[PDB]
Amino acid sequence: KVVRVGQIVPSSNITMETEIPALLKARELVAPERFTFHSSRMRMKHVTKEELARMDGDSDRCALELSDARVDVMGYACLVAIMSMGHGYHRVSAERLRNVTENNDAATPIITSAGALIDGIRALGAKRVAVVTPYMKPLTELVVDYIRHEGIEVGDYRALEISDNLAVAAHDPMNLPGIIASMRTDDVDAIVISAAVQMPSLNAITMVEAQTRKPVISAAVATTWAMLTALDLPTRVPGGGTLLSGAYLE
Amino acid sequence: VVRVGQIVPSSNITMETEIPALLKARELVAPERFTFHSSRMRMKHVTKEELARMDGDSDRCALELSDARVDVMGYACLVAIMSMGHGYHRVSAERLRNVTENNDAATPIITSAGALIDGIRALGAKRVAVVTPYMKPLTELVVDYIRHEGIEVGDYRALEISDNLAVAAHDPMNLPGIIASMRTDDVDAIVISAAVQMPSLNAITMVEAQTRKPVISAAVATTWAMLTALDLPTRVPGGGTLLSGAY
Amino acid sequence: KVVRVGQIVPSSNITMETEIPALLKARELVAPERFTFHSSRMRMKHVTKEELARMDGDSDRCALELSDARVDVMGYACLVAIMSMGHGYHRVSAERLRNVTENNDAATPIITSAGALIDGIRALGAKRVAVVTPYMKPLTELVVDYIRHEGIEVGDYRALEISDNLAVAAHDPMNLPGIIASMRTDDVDAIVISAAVQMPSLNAITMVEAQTRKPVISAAVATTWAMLTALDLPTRVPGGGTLLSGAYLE
Amino acid sequence: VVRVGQIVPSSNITMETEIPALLKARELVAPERFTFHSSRMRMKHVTKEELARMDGDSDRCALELSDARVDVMGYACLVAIMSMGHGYHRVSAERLRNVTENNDAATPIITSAGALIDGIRALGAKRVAVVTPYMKPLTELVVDYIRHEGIEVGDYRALEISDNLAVAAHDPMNLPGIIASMRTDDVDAIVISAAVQMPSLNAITMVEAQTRKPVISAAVATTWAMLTALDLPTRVPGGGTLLSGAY
Repeated sequence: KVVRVGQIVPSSNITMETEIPALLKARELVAPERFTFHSSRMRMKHVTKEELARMDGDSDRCALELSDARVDVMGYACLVAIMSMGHGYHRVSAERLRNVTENNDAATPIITSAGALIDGIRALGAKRVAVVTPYMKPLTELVVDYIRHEGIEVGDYRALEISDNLAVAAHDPMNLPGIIASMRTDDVDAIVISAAVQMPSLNAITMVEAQTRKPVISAAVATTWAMLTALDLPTRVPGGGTLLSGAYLE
Repeated sequence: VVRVGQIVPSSNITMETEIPALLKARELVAPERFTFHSSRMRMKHVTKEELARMDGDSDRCALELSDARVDVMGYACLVAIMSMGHGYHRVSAERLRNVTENNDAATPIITSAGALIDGIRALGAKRVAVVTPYMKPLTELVVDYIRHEGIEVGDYRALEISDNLAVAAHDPMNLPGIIASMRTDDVDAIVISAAVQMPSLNAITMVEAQTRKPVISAAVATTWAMLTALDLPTRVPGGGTLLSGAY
Repeated sequence: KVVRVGQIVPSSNITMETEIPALLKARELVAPERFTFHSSRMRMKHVTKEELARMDGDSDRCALELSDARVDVMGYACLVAIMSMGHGYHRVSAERLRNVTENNDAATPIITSAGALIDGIRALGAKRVAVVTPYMKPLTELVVDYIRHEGIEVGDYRALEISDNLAVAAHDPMNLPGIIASMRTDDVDAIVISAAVQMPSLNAITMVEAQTRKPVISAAVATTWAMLTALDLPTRVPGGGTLLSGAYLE
Repeated sequence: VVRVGQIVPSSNITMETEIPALLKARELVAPERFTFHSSRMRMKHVTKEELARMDGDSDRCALELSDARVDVMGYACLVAIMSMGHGYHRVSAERLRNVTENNDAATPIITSAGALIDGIRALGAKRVAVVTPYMKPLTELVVDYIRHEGIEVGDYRALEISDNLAVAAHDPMNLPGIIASMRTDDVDAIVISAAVQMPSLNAITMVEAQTRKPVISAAVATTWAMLTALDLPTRVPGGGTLLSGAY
């Protein structure tokens, strides 16, 4: 049984195409489904409001491109691009993209990273969250405010202020445990190790869970959780942290 | 980690299937690991006009993929290249490379058309039998292109499936039977699939056993050519003669 | 880089040869080392004191068999067989087996499941532990007393009382979360989901960690941790629970 | 889940390497998953006497593995079986099966000796070239055994390595060169390794490409024969002609 996964990714993004396949490859050790990966790109090189807004404009084209392949699920990878567009935009985006696929004769469940993160946090039953991002400070503020608007408290948060998206990919994930250690996490229900999909975090997730004893999620992890759930499949993925423990089928 | 870029028709699913499968197999025999990154050019129906329009979008795709500083790029659609005119695989690869260089990330560009020709030559094969999924006029162009490159063509078959997604649904286990119904004794190598879109991977060894001749597909040729472009050994289990390790 | 793993297993044991390769297969997704697996068998069909004592007598033969292959590490799989022989026997067994390999011209690091479990608990810094076993009650008592003797408190423990070793293999690991739920685990530092190496538990480990928010280990997990550490290799294994999070190189 | 039992000489490491590798490759093309379980019979030096003593321990191994209710058993050592006398692969398999039945767990028993002969026959090969790692007198016995089974032997080579663990250290990439120095034109198939202990897996496709003849090893034969004993399809990528899917 083969599942075709479609990914709408920023052109300069390399991490979504690394971590989502890594996770699902691990899942193949544990469950019979096999996965193939199919991408469409929307141009962005620098994570600024202007580039984000322009990139999102290519959204429809990308969904047309991937529904031409009759992909079984489609994930819009960039969390901040969705949240940058204003409150509740993750719903707008998902519904519009679904319509685009439906009118291309291949209705597909649509996941956005932004929506997946919110849904994953709710599935965990987490009420308060700590958040690490790689974004410039204003963008990070928007994200935190978006999460708060969705009824999820935000405690400590950190912004690495790296706008060059290729430089974001170059950030050492082994720095992340020390960053999280220097944040308050005792008053938090879950830790968002990366709100961004470009910043690698997968290889630090289990370490951080061990160190903090809190559930750790990332935009990438939440997205795969949401894709799996949208396909009515078990969500147990080795190395994917608490959300992918197998205990959560929300 | 090696970053592989894939420029694919929107309806193409088999390049993103067989190339990862091959490279995953390679990870078992060699230390390199691969990640895969795609950009799409829209096309549902494989006609002369649509192929030309889609190729016009090639450049955007190379731009998008070089934003991610990919280590190689493979252009999936064989017939698109061969449809544009004689020798076009060279012109395309050059123009696409220039795009990546102007985007501050010059990268080697492989077309499945060029890869098949180079693969055939690497095999030392002078004469070839070919299976395609294309409509008859288009496979006439493909055969003529191959012949223009100094490679003789014996028996060839066209499945005449213009619906590109439908091409990927063709059962690879049909391919040995198709080949068995063709003359292959006057041939040095068998092109089991001239199209990356038509799956053939699981049929390659069977056909090699049945015919006792080296068998290649556009998909294994592309894999071979991308590996060679990165100066990497080309031993891949289950990839047939071209990926023997021998070359 | 290939690592030859040797396993001394009860003849009727199937789970050690399932979970240790499963774990190390997952590790191959994350680290460059590749593993091959080589077993020697010591006969046992029923987990009784008499069968355990007889089985342990074949110990030297098994170590000779595996050192003929110049295995890079050697694990004695059966936890209860070691503990059944009296306090401190895990040290005796490891040193004797090492000597056997050394005199067979292939000195090998030796791990026992029993010793690995104790070392893994200490590596976690866990002081008090809850324990599930499949053994008959007297044998379970010995194990708990062995752990206590090693300076590790035992709170709640459960014994499934299944002595047919093939029946132990047939125990549904999805029963384990409910068993652990009906034990007190708030006053415990870590949960031993299986003290036995025959009872499957790997596929329930991450679920139980999510449900309890405590580190979960098994004899199988502790053994692979100990084998990896003995080979000076990182201990990050996807799906292997807290001990294999990558945070513990004791 | 399919439970595979392996009866191996203590110093044998390659059966537990190539059989898992092959079956892992199969998991990519077929739904079955495999676990591996071994029992050992002591032996360091491959001599007539030691082979006989080690074979005397076969029964214990079958007993130990049937305690775990394994779905098949493969006896690794080809020369041990062929050394005991003509037709011994049948006697051994039968005696070992009876052991498992008396242990309330009757299981199909494959010997690498029987598997190679059955594999050669399944290929339709009448005449064969053979490479062995054994000392000359022992490979004389092996060749004579094969000839007694109705399979002609052309060119054969003996590497004369009596240290069994050392056999596994022989570079498989030496094998194409060894074969290239042998006559293979008067042969229907090539036994690239008559010993499971001598690795050959990574050389199979290369030799098939170089010689244009089906290539089998005792290790792929054993894998083929165990799969057939469980009525499972025998398509395994990278396993050469016998594991083509064709048979």
